[PDB]
Amino acid sequence: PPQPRKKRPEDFKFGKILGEGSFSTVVLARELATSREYAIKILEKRHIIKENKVPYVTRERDVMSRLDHPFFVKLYFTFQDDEKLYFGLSYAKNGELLKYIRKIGSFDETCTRFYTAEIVSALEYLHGKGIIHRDLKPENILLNEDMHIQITDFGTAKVLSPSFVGTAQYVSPELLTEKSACKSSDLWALGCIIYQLVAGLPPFRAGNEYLIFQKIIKLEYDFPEKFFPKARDLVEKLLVLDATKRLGCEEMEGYGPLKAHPFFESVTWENLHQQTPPKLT
Ligand SMILES: CSc1nn(C(N)=O)c(N)c1C(N)=O
Repeated sequence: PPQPRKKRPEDFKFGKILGEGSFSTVVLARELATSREYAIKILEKRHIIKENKVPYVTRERDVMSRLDHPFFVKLYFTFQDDEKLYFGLSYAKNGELLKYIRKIGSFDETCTRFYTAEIVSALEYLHGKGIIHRDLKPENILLNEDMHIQITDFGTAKVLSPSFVGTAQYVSPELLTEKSACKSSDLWALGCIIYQLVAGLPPFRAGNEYLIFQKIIKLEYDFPEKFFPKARDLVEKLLVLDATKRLGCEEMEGYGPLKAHPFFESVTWENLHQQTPPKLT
């Protein structure tokens, strides 16, 4: 069937900048005819070419096209002028999850269990499609108007068929040891995020990047006594140095055992995005 007439920059009232990346700038714009708000990611063609990012941008547009799930940023359209590329993304009014971590300090058991499960569910879908986020962090986990998660940042993402290092704090050991990236690299990033939800801070913390990596490879981190145990036991089954021994991966017979964990005992996995999120303290 045909498509709706190609959108141009002139069809938008561009507002505040929402975020600034190395290669792009996300701006809040209002579609004039429909009065809808999108998060337009604006990338400069010369700059992408100069910095050899054409596969990065191509991959990003392609992955975002095959994603169709309530926990993921939707790509509504793409257009371009002489200089720039425009990507029409779904707009999350409540911003980063990190914002809410910094705000309330640390999450309670009900809240940690809710957003953790949402993240687990999102990762089950993504991986089900054979895609690795490769940079999953509280900075990439956005919060929409209705307080449900919306994962973004797919430039870094890898689509498997049968190279890159993410944010230091969430980097998996195999990336530092064998330069390797797998579905399980996202399951390490998840364990990190859960520890951040319960403790207020990520598990591997040090002066510079080099020191962080040393802790990661040495598995050097510790749980505060206050940490919920079932939450500790789950983090323990994810921050495993052997990648094939992480809860949620193919070698550990998939996502079933992960969802089956005692920390998700009271979770209705079935309709999470329809569920009313727990008030953040
Ligand atoms: C972190 S700013 C941002 N990035 N983004 C991407 N990359 O899709 C969005 N949809 C937003 C937003 N505020 O809605």
